[PDB]
Amino acid sequence: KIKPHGPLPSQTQLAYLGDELAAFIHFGPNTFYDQEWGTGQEDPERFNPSQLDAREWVRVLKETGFKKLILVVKHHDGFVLYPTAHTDYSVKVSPWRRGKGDLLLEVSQAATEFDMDMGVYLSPWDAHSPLYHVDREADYNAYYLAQLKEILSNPNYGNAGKFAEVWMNGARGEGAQKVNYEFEKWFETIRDLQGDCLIFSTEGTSIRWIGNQRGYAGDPLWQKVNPDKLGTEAELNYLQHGDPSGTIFSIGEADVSIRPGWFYHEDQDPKSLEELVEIYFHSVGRGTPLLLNIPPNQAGLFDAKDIERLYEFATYRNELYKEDLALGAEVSGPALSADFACRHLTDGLETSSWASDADLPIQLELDLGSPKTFDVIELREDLKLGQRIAAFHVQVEVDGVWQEFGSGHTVGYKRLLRGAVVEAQKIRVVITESQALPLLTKISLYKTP
Ligand SMILES: CC(=O)N[C@@H]1[C@@H](O[C@@H]2O[C@H](CO)[C@H](O)[C@H](O)[C@H]2O)[C@H](O[C@@H]2O[C@@H](C)[C@@H](O)[C@@H](O)[C@@H]2O)[C@@H](CO)O[C@H]1O
Repeated sequence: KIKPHGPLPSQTQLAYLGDELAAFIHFGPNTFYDQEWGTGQEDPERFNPSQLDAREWVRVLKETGFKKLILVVKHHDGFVLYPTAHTDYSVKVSPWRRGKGDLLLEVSQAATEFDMDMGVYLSPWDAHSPLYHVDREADYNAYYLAQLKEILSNPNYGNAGKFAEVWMNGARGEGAQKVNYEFEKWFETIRDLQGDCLIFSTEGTSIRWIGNQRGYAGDPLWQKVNPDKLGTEAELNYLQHGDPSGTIFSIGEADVSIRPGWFYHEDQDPKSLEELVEIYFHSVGRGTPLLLNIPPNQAGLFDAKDIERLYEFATYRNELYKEDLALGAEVSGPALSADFACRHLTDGLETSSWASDADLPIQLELDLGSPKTFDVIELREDLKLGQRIAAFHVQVEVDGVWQEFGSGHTVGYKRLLRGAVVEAQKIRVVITESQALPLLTKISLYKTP
């Protein structure tokens, strides 16, 4: 047995890492007011997306490879997109669905049918509620907690009543009241109602912000942090890289909009395939999930360009992963024992691993049997035993001469490393630094389409 190193991910963390892709949906008054941030004075009368089709949202997201949908149910403007008992500023007083509308219900039913996991975004900062005030702090917290209970206990909400993520945005406007939140109480309610549901927050929860909105994870990306270094004035670069000494497993989630804004604006176009590809490589390709926001329009529908783009993106990835050129390749180098053989790097088994206790740098050489054309290499650690690798690089033998392909810091759950297209039969993976004896479960090679 190899001894585990560092903090270990929960089962729900590993599942998210394996799922790789989650979708964000920002829809609400701001959609009708053509804005990114609302005041709380938006007229509920304007809110009438009669064409809204949540099943269409879910169907397209499922067909284009998303595994989770995080729904904004109350943005900063404080308008609530389900008929909560706790405020009259909700869809209840709007014309939508003749006043009997429930978006969380509509989405959850669709998500249930498609087995799409569900997350929920409830804004801590609330620009509408008169309870959002330093002298009503207990009252706002009780209002917030009340809605968490409404959302998380109702078997009509979620994917068959289950939520996979709760999102607690840290953003707050310059002018706003300095309300402090009852974090522990919220977290306990979430564990009561939803077990080990993942929680994105500014505190030491299971998910953290990566510290930017471009969908850019750092390299290194340590999926762990010291809770002491979090909070609302966590360093952006600390978020972006995590902590090589971190004491809790933490997913640095890469959130980004397919458009310049989080909400839909008519004058904006979605990002190009090329752009989405770059993002993909710097999120999923750095061992962290991509959370792509797709904002429905005034009609309540995904924009046609956006849908098309989502298909192109799916096609791209499908083509990318179609043939693993390293599958079955012969690998030489040191190995701890037969149970940790080199051959476990290309055996197609995520349950088999290579490992070596030899002195660094450790070199694995792959022989593909014949020259192949590729421009991506994939590596994966066994995070059940902890994240370890701190530095590595990759060399390819071209025309009898070893040349640099690429290099990186962390591997993590899964690392993709692009390089210039090469035709090569032999490949070297050189591990230069590791926090403990390195394990790898997989090395793969692909050609981008
Ligand atoms: C430091 C800061 O507040 N920056 C603003 C963004 O807030 C952060 O958002 C991230 C997620 O990207 C995370 O919640 C942090 O805790 C926040 O501090 C802000 O974006 C906010 O989050 C988006 C996903 C979206 O819902 C947006 O409407 C929300 O305000 C953006 C908004 O343009 O401004 C940043 O300056």
